[PDB]
Amino acid sequence: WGAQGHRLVAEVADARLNPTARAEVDRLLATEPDATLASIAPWADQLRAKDPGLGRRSAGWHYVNIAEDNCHYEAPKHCRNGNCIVEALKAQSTILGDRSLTDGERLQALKFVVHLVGDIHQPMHAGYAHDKGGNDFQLQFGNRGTNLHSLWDSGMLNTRKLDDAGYLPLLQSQRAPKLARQSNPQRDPQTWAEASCRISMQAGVYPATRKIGDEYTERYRPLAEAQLRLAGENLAQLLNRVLGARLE
Ligand SMILES: Nc1ccn([C@@H]2O[C@H](COP(=O)(O)O)[C@@H](O)[C@H]2O)c(=O)n1
Ligand SMILES: [Zn+2]
Ligand SMILES: [Zn+2]
Ligand SMILES: [Zn+2]
Repeated sequence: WGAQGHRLVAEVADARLNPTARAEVDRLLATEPDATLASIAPWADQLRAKDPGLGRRSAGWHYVNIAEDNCHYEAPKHCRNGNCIVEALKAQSTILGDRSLTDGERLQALKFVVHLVGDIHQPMHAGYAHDKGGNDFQLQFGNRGTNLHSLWDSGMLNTRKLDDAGYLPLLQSQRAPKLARQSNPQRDPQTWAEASCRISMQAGVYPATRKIGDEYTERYRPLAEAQLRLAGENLAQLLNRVLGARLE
């Protein structure tokens, strides 16, 4: 997603935190003055843009292109050295849950987990290697050029012309999505990447015309918005599992 989609995922999640996970999240955020779950949600994209070390190393962690394999993820094929969103989200979830680590180390893992639960729910982040997740699929949206990747990251969301205070209660108003009964931090990333890939392959998501506008927005903006709400509920369930339990 763009920066607003990332913040909205975090905002949906923050409201659903159990008291134990909320206390631990606030403890980690407090190590970075005035940080919130929303303000850190875009951080991994600015790290990618600005840090020639970890930023360059982590660029692959934002996606996994599995549509040419009909949305059947296989790590040795799509992800050999672990540089894809499925393996990165698994590892950063393990690091976040590691109570032996410093609050600074665990905040860094929280920043990756908040971002990548957002990205793994963006259909074009699990799409075709051929066109780099739609980045190479140029199209005209209204009287402006864009690409299919950007259209899903932010183009359709921007048509609401809402700041987060306007957009968040619209996402919260939707019918509740059906979640898995429990978070499995090691298995759910693959399930989520596959589900996002199946949306990228749905009839009409790749349009049959170079020029699109209101009809595309009317059909697919609700799907993008359903995916933000789903991402937020899935992020809260993950944080509630990873940070929410200690007894026994
Ligand atoms: N042409 C582009 C495309 C994306 N971007 C950045 O990448 C972000 C999206 O990253 P993800 O695809 O990982 O979500 C945008 O919010 C923006 O900051 C950019 O800065 N210039
Ligand atoms: Zn994103
Ligand atoms: Zn993107
Ligand atoms: Zn990203």
